[PDB]
Amino acid sequence: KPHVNIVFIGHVDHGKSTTIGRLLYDTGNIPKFAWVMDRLKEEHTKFETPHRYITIIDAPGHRDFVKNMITGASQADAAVLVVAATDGVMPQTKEHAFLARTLGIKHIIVTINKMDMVNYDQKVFEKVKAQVEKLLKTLGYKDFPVIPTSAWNGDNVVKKSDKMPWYNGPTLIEALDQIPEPEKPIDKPLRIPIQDVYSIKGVGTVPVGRVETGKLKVGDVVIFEPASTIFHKPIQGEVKSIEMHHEPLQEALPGDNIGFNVRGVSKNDIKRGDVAGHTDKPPTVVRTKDTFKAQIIVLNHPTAITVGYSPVLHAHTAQIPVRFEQILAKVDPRTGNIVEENPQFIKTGDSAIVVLRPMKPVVLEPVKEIPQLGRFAIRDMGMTIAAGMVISIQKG
Ligand SMILES: Nc1nc2c(ncn2[C@@H]2O[C@H](COP(=O)(O)OP(=O)(O)O)[C@@H](O)[C@H]2O)c(=O)[nH]1
Repeated sequence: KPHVNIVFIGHVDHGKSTTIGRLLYDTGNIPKFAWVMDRLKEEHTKFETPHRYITIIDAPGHRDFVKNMITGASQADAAVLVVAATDGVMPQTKEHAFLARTLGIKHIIVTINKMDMVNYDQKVFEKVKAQVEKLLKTLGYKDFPVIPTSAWNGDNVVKKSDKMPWYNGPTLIEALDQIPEPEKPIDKPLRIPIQDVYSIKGVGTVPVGRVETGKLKVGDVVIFEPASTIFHKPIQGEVKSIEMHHEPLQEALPGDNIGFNVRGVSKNDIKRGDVAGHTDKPPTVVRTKDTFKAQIIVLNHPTAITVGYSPVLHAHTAQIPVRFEQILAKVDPRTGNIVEENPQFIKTGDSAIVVLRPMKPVVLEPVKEIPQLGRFAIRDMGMTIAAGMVISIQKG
């Protein structure tokens, strides 16, 4: 049985806790329902399905929810978006779906909860379903289940409802049982951030780095960025050999720290913070004429962060000066929800959505595409100011 991590999102009071509660209650996984729900409120929990081991890895409402999601300390394979049939899709529903998209969560399960409060009505479910479909289509999601539920009464969480014969789809627990296995780093495009560059006599130019994603084989042609962008010509060549622990390899996989000899590349053309990829799928370069959106959590700062702040960005093996161009939103670190648009400043403990401009070219990837190159730290004044994740890149 494959292990799978899930997170429950959705607007406050739409029924995330109750749904989790009901799941645990009906599968006999508790560590009257009303009593029990009280006890749970006061105090990771796993449960087992026929085909899956399921961990609820994190949840909106605790101190480090946004931090854990941003740093990748908490990582979900699927998100269950809870939407109340009474309220429908609210702004905070849209925000949370955007967050799931940003994190590269590919599988979404929607529950339309509190069906009992709208008399289990089909017309109501369909109206809300249509709102849910419009939002998730906007974000690129397709073929996700939309499940009418009453977390309080039990309908369609674990047991099939006798109150909604018009619904033919799966229950929540049946939808969780069908969460596809996580995509593997080996199947993402090759990326090798360069740690150091050596010249070995009789051999030539030998970069050293850890394969983060994809697979490097002897004979592959690799291209280096931002070296290629900086020098206005492709810095690339054939991989003649691979070594680890002073022994030959024919291929290198995610996690392998390797030396690789590249034909036709000069030692001076590549350095620390360059990244190797296939010419087919070259590492993305954010130039100084470009910008990028990021979600950050402010870990420490002596005063407050404002537009124009210019610290150092650290990602993979690179470091560059970066400028804060805009702060688009202040984000509650507990919920992941927006509490202010266009705030003037950000302080320790705040999360924010920011537009950053690299002051030197840098390889960055949106976390939704390649997370190993989409997470970064901000450093300044001898400390770690912020942890961040790349949302998107805007070319100039
Ligand atoms: N009638 C009804 N009440 C519900 C349902 N789901 C949650 N509630 C109640 O609505 C309130 C908010 O639910 P909660 O799980 O705390 O929401 P969260 O903030 O999303 O975790 C609580 O009083 C729940 O007991 C439901 O399906 N039907």
